[PDB]
This record gives sequence, C-alpha cells and structure tokens, in this order.
Amino acid sequence: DVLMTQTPLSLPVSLGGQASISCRSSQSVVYSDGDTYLEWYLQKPGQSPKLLIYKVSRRPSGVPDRFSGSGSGTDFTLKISRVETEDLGVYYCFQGSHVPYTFGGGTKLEIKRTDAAPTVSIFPPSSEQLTSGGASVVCFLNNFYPKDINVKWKIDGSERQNGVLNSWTDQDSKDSTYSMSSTLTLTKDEYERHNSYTCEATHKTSTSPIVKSFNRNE
Amino acid sequence: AVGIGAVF
Amino acid sequence: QVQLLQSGAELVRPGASVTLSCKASGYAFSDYEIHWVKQTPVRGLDWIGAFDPKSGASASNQKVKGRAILTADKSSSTAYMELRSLTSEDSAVYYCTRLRYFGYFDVWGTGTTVTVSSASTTPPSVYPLAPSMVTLGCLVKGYFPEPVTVTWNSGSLSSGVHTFPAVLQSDLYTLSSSVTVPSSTWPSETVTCNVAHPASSTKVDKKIVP
Repeated sequence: DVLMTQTPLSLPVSLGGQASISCRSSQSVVYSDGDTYLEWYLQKPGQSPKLLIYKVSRRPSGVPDRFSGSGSGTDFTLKISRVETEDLGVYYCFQGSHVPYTFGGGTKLEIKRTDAAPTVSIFPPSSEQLTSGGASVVCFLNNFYPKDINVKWKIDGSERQNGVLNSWTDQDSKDSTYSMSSTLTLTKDEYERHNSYTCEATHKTSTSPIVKSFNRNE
Repeated sequence: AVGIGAVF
Repeated sequence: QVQLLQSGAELVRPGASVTLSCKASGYAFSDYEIHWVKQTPVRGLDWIGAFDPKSGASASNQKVKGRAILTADKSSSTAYMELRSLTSEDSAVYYCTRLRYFGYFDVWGTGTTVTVSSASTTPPSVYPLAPSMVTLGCLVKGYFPEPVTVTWNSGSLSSGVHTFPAVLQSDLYTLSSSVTVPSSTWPSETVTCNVAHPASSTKVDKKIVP
C-alpha cells in the first residue's frame, strides 16, 4: 500500500501562531488523469473527520484561507497560519489515488494559552446512591490551564488515596482550557463512620491549595 | 479520492 | 441538508458478525459511492472499504480481508458493511462517508461504536449531584458498553457544560457531567440531566434537587 508518514505526533502552538504538519508518502500519488489526490482532514473531539484540503492545495468553500496545503512528489505540507481555539484536534493526511486509500498517523494540535486557575466544587453522595450501599464524593475542577493538576482527599483530616478516580476533558474548543473530575467511592457504612470530607486541588497557578469540603452533619 | 468505480 | 444515518452502538461477542448500515438522506443515492473508515481510540483512521451504487463495484482493505462484505440496497438508499469473525482488535468507531467520482469525502455519518466483548450490557446508574454561579452535576456510573450521551435540560442548556470521558474500572464504565448555571436560575428553575445508553436502548432523567 501507500504508506503515509506524518510528523510531528504532537504539535503545541500558541494562539495566533503558525502550525505546520508534514506528510511523506512511500510512493508518488499522482493518478493516471494527471491529478494528485492528497487530502487533509481534521477530527475535532466528539466529531466526525472533516476535509480541509483536496488535490494537494485546493480549498472547499467554508474552509478559511488560514489553512493551506502544498506538495511535490512524495512530500506534502499543511499550514495553519493563525491558530484559533477551534482549530484543536487531530489532523490527518490522506491519499485517495491508489486503492487501498490510506491515512497518515495523525498530528494532535495542542493550543498554548495563558494560565488559568481551577474553579472547584464538592458534592456529597446522593441519597439514591446511598440506598444501594455505596457512596461517591465528587469534586469538579473546571476551566484551568495548563492541563496538569493534583487533587488530594481528606476524610476527617486524614488523607485517602484508595477509591479515587480522575478524568480530564479534552482541551476546550472555545476557551482552550481543561477540566477534571475526581470521584472518591466508599462503603456507605464507611461513609457514615466519619464526618468531614475535603477535596484540595494544587495547581501551578498558585502555591496554596484551593480547598473545598463538607460535613454530613450540616 | 478517485473512487472505486471511476474507471468503468 | 444531506445526511448519513448510522446506528449509535453495537455490542458483539468474539467470533460473531456485525452488520453496519449507512442510510442516505437528501441526495440521489446512486450518484455517490459509500466508503467506510475505522477510527481507533486516541489516534488513527483506517479506510476499510467502499461500495459504488452506480456500477455495483466493491472493494475493501486487505488487512480485514475475507471478513468485509459490502453491499447496497438502492431502493432504501442504504449501504451495508458486514464484518465477520470479530475480535478485540475490531473494537472501534466506524464511520461511513460519501464520495463522488474524482471528488472527496464531503459528508460523514456520526459513527457506530462497536465493542467486541463477552460481557452483557449494563444500563447506567445515574446519580444527581447537588451542593456567584452554581455548578451542578450528574454521575453516570456502572454501565457497559460505550457510549452514553448526556444532555442538560434535554439539550437546551449547552453553554458551560463539561462532560468528562469515561474510565473503565471493574469492567464497567463511569463518567460525570457538570453544568454551571446562574445562581438566579437554580433551584428556582428545574435542571435535569438526561442520559441515553444506546447499546441497552435506555434513557434516564435525574432532577437536580436541593
């Protein structure tokens, strides 16, 4: 088949900067009609892939001219000229000249933005969950940057590490931030044997943890 | 892409 | 207004077959080929095969070969791809897309999340999370397979929603969702989280109550 080697795997770029993604085919992708069917696709999180560039450099309507493509022979390049928050996702080159059609491995665009501190919220287990004998305490850490963040759970002042489960969103398509959800699951009997539950988030934006907590007795 | 039936 | 219609999910046991369908809406079916593309998690697209309604020709990628059968029902405006003898390597999201001769993939389906596993479906247990702006949440716990869909107030509340990707633990998935609303709107107005689990055909609404 036609191999499509795409570089880089991961492309950090500041808002308004210039991104360039390269693709190198194993063979010429010129078709017998004289045209070359090199195409570039973007897969934004949660969505289907969408075409940006066709026939090496042509642009369908609705695709801004900030996206441009060029290529000779085996070597092809896609250029995003002023990165916008919505340009985040994984980009793929594609050859459509020779069956089986093939995609490159993909290049994830990461947008560098100004630092932002998390908004933190804590949530006791619902009574409906308590009726089934388990209890999950939840902490949301929303709209912060950069992506790295630490969370620590304290039950009655004592650190807890077992039963914690953390998940990060992808980068936000509108403000280029990240969010994270932390869930501590305990037995309902264990949840009822202690009083105070605390979630503390430590992030680069500040030396002091942002602390949230509750008591069941309130 | 060219399409798998373009040459018929 | 052109659209391609695809099933949201299919749970398949190892060794069994799946049939995926792509139904066109808003264009003359025979003027475009239907192609299928496999998306592996985190990264990767693979062209799987194609069927051309005009000439009847079909092709598929040789990595799956012997296992893909591509067909079309021209009277239903529907394309089909049967994939036989599935294993864990075949779990992925499968898209269909249309292609005119010497054209490009202009329209895409929303994709079918295919999971190959011997476990049975498990609908979610959805839990409301309740305690300036107020942030409220929904915990969607203990469901298999992927995906679930989460909307707030049946989708009328779309700004300020964060839905966190599922994590697999003890062979069941868990995710959460948070919505941030003005302190003026809650609890004075109703905020409901709406969860749909296509592989079990189930739907759940949980009212966020103080």
